[PDB]
Amino acid sequence: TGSCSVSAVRGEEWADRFNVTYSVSGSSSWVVTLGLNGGQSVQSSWNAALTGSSGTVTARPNGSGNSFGVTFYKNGSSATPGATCATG
Repeated sequence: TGSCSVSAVRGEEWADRFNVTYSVSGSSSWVVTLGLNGGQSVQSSWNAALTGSSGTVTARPNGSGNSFGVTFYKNGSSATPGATCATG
């Protein structure tokens, strides 16, 4: 019983790539696992550090930001990724 608190909402997108915004309540304990759709990749991010660039990208603590933005390449990907934060 100690999962992280976060939610994935559509974020700022553009055309060939889109950026989603994830809000968090803890942050200091970043350990979410991003589950892309085996195709997109993190092109950039801010308000937090990421670990990986295709498959499982976990967030990391680097200051004090619970909300971080992440870009995702489409190149044929129309599904939005989501941040995981549960124990199971």
